[PDB]
Amino acid sequence: GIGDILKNLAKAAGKAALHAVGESL
Repeated sequence: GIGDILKNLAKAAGKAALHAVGESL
């Protein structure tokens, strides 16, 4: 479903953002 995909993308984006922050150190 389109809605399901959108929700998944949002969650995936958050995890990716966090990983970048850690690697920043």
